[PDB]
Amino acid sequence: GLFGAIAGFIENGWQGLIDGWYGFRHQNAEGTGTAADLKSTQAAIDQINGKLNRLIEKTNDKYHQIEKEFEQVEGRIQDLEKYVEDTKIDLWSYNAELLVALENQHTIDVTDSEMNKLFERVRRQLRENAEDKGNGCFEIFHKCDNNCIESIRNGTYDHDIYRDEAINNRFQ
Amino acid sequence: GLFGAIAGFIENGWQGLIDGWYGFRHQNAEGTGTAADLKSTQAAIDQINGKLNRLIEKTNDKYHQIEKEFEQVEGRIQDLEKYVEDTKIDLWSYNAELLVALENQHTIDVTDSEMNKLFERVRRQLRENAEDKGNGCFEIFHKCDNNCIESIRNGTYDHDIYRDEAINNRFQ
Amino acid sequence: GLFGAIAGFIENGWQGLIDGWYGFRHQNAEGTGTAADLKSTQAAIDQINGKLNRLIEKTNDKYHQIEKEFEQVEGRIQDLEKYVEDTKIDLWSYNAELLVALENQHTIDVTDSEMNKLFERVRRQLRENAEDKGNGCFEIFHKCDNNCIESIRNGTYDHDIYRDEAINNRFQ
Amino acid sequence: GNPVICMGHHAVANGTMVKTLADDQVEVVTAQELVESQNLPELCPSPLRLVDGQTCDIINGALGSPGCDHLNGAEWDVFIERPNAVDTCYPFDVPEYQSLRSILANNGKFEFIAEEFQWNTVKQNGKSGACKRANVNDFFNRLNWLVKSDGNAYPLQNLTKINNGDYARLYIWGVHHPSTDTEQTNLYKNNPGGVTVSTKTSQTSVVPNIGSRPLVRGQSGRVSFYWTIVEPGDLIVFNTIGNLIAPRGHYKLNNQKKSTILNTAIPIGSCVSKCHTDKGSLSTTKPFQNISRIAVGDCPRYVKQGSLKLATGMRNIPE
Amino acid sequence: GNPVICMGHHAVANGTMVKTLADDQVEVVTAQELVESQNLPELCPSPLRLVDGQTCDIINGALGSPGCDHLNGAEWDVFIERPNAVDTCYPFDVPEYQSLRSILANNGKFEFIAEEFQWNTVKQNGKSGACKRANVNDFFNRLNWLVKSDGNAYPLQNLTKINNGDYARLYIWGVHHPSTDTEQTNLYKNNPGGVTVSTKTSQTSVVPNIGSRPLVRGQSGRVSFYWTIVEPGDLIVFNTIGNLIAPRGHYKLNNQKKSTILNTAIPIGSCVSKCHTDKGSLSTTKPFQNISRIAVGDCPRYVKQGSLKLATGMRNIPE
Amino acid sequence: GNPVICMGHHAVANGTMVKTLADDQVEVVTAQELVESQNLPELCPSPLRLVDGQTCDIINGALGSPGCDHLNGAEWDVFIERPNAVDTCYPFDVPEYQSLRSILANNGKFEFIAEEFQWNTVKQNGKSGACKRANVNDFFNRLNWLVKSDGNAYPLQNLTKINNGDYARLYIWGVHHPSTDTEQTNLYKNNPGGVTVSTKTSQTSVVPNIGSRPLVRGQSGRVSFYWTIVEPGDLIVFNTIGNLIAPRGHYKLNNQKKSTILNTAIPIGSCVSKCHTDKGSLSTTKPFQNISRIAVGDCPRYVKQGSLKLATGMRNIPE
Ligand SMILES: *[C@@H]1O[C@H](CO)[C@@H](O)[C@H](O)[C@H]1NC(C)=O
Ligand SMILES: *[C@@H]1O[C@H](CO)[C@@H](O)[C@H](O)[C@H]1NC(C)=O
Ligand SMILES: *[C@@H]1O[C@H](CO)[C@@H](O)[C@H](O)[C@H]1NC(C)=O
Ligand SMILES: *[C@@H]1O[C@H](CO)[C@@H](O)[C@H](O)[C@H]1NC(C)=O
Ligand SMILES: *[C@@H]1O[C@H](CO)[C@@H](O)[C@H](O)[C@H]1NC(C)=O
Ligand SMILES: *[C@@H]1O[C@H](CO)[C@@H](O)[C@H](O)[C@H]1NC(C)=O
Repeated sequence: GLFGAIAGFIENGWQGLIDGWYGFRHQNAEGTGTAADLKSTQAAIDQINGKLNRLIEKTNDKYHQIEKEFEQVEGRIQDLEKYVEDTKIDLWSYNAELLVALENQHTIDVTDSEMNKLFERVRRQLRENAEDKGNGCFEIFHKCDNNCIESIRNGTYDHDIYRDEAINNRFQ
Repeated sequence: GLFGAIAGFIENGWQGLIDGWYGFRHQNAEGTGTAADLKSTQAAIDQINGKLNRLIEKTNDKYHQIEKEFEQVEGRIQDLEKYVEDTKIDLWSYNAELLVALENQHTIDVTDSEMNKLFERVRRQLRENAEDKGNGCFEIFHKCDNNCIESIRNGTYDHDIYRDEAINNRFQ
Repeated sequence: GLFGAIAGFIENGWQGLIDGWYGFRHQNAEGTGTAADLKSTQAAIDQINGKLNRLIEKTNDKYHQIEKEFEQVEGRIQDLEKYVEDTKIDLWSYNAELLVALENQHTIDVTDSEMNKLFERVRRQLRENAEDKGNGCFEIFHKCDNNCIESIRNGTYDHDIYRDEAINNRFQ
Repeated sequence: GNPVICMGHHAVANGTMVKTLADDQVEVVTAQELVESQNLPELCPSPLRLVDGQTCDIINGALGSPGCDHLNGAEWDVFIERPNAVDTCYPFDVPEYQSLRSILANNGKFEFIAEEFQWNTVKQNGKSGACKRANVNDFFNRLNWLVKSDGNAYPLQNLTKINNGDYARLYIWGVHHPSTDTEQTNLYKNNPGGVTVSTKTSQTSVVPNIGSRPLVRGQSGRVSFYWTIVEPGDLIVFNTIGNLIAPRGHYKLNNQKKSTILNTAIPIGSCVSKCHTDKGSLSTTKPFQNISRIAVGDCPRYVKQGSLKLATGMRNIPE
Repeated sequence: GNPVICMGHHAVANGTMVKTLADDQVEVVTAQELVESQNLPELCPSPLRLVDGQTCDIINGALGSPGCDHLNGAEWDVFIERPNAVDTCYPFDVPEYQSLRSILANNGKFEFIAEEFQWNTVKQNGKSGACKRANVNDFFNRLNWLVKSDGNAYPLQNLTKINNGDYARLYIWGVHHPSTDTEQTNLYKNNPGGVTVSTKTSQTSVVPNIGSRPLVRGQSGRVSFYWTIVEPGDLIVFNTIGNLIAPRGHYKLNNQKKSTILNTAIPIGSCVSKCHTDKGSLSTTKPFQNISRIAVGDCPRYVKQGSLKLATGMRNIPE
Repeated sequence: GNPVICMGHHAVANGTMVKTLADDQVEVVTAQELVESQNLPELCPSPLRLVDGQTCDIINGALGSPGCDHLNGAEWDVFIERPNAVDTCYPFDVPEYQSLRSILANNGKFEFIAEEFQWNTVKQNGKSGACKRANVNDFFNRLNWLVKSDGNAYPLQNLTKINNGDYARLYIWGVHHPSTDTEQTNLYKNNPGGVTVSTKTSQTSVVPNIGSRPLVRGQSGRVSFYWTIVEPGDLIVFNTIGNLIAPRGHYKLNNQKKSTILNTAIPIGSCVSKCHTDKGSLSTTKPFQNISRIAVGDCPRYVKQGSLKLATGMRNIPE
């Protein structure tokens, strides 16, 4: 990936995350938990479906064409017919080979990007109340119960509530 | 977009910004203002015109070809002429469809990227004197008059000048 | 580049860096030095090699085809043969032209990305002990001898060791 | 300063390898196959209209050879021609065979319009042992074998058919090549024969070629078939001093010709599909297929690759 | 700690929808159409050199039929052939019509070099009522109708033209097919006739075909035209015992053949364009066009799509 | 707060320009050329099997003209045909020349299977001064010139060859065109001649064409060559009343035909390469080449561009 999140500072994925593509894993005084993130997951999924719809799209509806199998050689005209078809096939086979390669490279960069967006979203939520540990995890410098954690996950976390506590813990 | 700035943490665009693609919108003690950033705007424009020039480029200069319209069926040779042309058209139509799709996806990612670059530039200018509010806006923790603001926009802002004031406001 | 590192906040490259693609340049009380980063360089190299392998890959193994050179005009059938070959050449020339352009645009974005990843890696190692100067350089707010510098480059740097010293220097 | 929150992504035990620009084997969580490599063992008779020629290929179908009566009046999107089709009549060839087969196949119907030809003096309805119908000597039922009268006369034939219909007409006719000078005179009196068929702007002239050909169904002679298309506002003139295998009428040509032919031994079934190959119909949505370059209908594009996997998920890094 | 600075981008009230890999409809600020879907109602005579055949197609132009005199000496990049062109001479056909038409069109000029053929005994300059010029019976002015002498003689013709010029020569010649044996003898004495035209390495031999064709301009006979190309250092030999429609010389062939033909009813105007379709010229910079697959000159590539919008701005998110 | 650590990348003094989507000229540290624009001045005889025709083109090789004896039994992947090849025998043409040339070249070997034809009464092994072998009148050594007996007799020929081998047979045969009626009678008694060669499902009939052709090696006559393919389980019948140039046997056809022909004057050398153009072999790994559209073997794809540089490094920003 271009952003270096998936297979990057995120060391690995979570096989236990079975209701989402991205999510939260926390540890506080009350315990530990894992919860999927809906917006990030949906964003990745929608863009992958867009590819699927555009790809599995158009007809190629052909009927009367040319002969493509021959019992015996005839010469000039058969040579051209054979050459025309072989030419067609190589070009389209190339198109297919390149297309899938392009889509996949883009698909991986998109998913890697969406991971990074989620981390950055939470980073901005926490302000001066937390520090990046480097492995996609934030050390939270105030007491944060399950209600507090959920407020981060659902985007209602108010950093000003804990800022004094957090700054004091960070720098003393 | 891959960076999540446009249609991301920037909630929407500015219809009042009619002289640039990117810019600054501020509020201080003296009032409010909007001003375009020329460097970010130009960077986007150059890369987009670059696509246009490479695209609207090469001749396809053809004269004596083959017959492509027929009154009545003749059989083998006409079938091949018809098949050759139909094959050609599908291939080029595919190329056109894919090309536009590739360019557009890239154009959006570039413009989103250029937005992100501008925000990151200003972020680095401000150092410890400001905080990311989460919406592409920085809270500036010192008095910042119109001359101060312009120094940020034109890149002459010196963070050391306000550092003591700013740190004191941030953490007390 | 999409990340704005190479030909961006990194003003220029290092002609003295001859044993790597990316690396470290430092200044402390003991002096100055330049050292290559192995992981970042290798990451860039491997992905470029992947392109090379996939590109310089497949045969196109053709024998009996069609006549492509003609002494004198014959009419209909020769017209078709000439048209078929000319059509083929233009499509493949298009494919080649686009392929190289796509690869190169991607190659530049990958390398620019790998540059940014390295900067972000070191940023996360340093935590609250350093500040981004804006030019790809970190101001380190504690004494950092050659052993300290190496611990940063090889990833064994422990921020907690210098944190008290660093915070005190930063904000007083 | 003690609680921690981590951002991450999902993973599975075992993912799927895909190709990118930079890597021939990348593991992603999920992937989707874009190449169709499975076919049905039968041809789907819906929603396209298929016509099974069975023991008759499309050329003998048009000529009306013994065993081809079931093709009368047939209309098709795709004519199914069988590899084991066999000749059941007088030995023949078609100078531009593939072209005639193309026209008949593309036209997409066997609508024959009978016409009265007022031939002069000559006997009509000649038959042959090489073309038996229920143990009785017969012939192509779309063709009319003209021979000399009992009075040993074969006068110059000079007949005209004018087309003031609203459709183009396809006349199929032939020229007979006897084995010997004796057979020539015994059949057509005159020696040599000769045929000229013409419209306002086109013509075909054929001189018979006498000689021994290999024995096929007891005959050393051959019939060479030709065709003439007569547009509305045009007319056709038949001219003969011997050896003409005359038409009994013409086939109707559709103005728009949308049909084709598919040669295969695959049987017609009861499935539904709009894509047919010579290996059988496909029932797939994938954009590509590697089954056969010969494909008719609403089909995936033929490629050489046996497999091409599209990533539908992120990179899989488990644990 | 109170001031705020915000980073943002522009937007408009109403943007343009474009396609990407992942979305069929994305709103961007500005976009550019890449498919040209408009044509001019006329053909531009500049900067390409156009020649209007008017009532003459390129074949009758080459034969020199009545009404084609205006094409004498003409040079063209693109020969403009009209759908309403009509035959004004003796009824004819061309065995390889499209091949001859291609050669003439591709060659790009009508430079005729008259030559004196020393025909023996036979009468020259035969004319016909099917090919009148100002109420006088005439003929193709590039062709020479040989008939028997007043002494009822048509001796074997045996003539040679050697090519030691620095250009290849195009000889156009024909064979006459009489309606009856009477017409055959009345014209050429001998029966049958016969023509053999040959170079050092190539030849064409034709035997006349006597029979009734449809009446066209009062004639049941037909002329079939052929051609022979004679390279420098080669020579051509005409051999005849009857029915030859002899050439009066040859056309010059350019070494490099860069021209072509465009069949259309669209009138020539006063505009400037280097791209011509059968629907009219194009004046555009767009890389694609959906107007016609038939396009000559410096043209956009033909595509099926009516529209393909290239994004030239960022995503539009207004307010 | 004083030490500083900087992150950066390498650069060189002078980099290489490449194209992207947005820029025709971007300087990168390293690049790799993808278009091969250099060829070897010779053809590599390994690992492909090359056969040099030298003074014989592939057609005269098959007929067995003087000077072609070295091609006997030859097997090739690529037949090398020389531009300066010259005719050394009786003047001939091949109505479907390129088609016969294609078949011979594609088949990939000259394996002739000699056969005894029991011709009746007629003299065999006719020779000619136009086809001299060491100052002695000769002929194509694969062909057999039949002429009338000393008793001035040329009876109808009627011979059959049945094929129950496990390979398809290629019979090459011809028809002679005399210059005059005298030459016709002097050679074949009968006038006119005639040839009919036929299988179970196909046939070819030729009537000789008498007339003066240009003098080639002292001859005004011509031989027109034809061919007949006979599948296993089929048979061939030769029928003649004059002018037949009979075969002395047949060539073996490979079931699988994998070979081709390359016309070039470039000499065969000692290098190793699996890619050959008419300009010489290529020894390269680049995916593309601009040397020639004519390329045989394992070759880069031909493109118009003279150069296409693939970036193999980051952008070069020195100092
Ligand atoms: C018969 O031929 C004569 C000329 O030989 C012609 O005038 C007449 O129109 C022809 N009749 C038909 C019915 O074709
Ligand atoms: C198509 O691909 C399958 C595997 O996906 C392979 O087994 C099959 O042989 C292929 N068909 C061909 C090569 O005709
Ligand atoms: C006439 O024919 C004779 C042989 O029949 C030939 O020798 C002579 O060259 C011919 N003359 C011309 C002018 O072609
Ligand atoms: C070309 O596209 C236009 C719309 O851009 C459409 O109206 C027109 O019918 C198209 N021409 C065709 C399909 O021939
Ligand atoms: C000779 O011809 C007769 C009929 O004319 C035929 O029955 C016989 O089979 C022929 N012989 C050969 C050897 O082809
Ligand atoms: C191929 O490209 C080279 C430069 O890369 C050029 O010099 C040469 O003329 C080209 N060959 C052609 C155009 O046939």
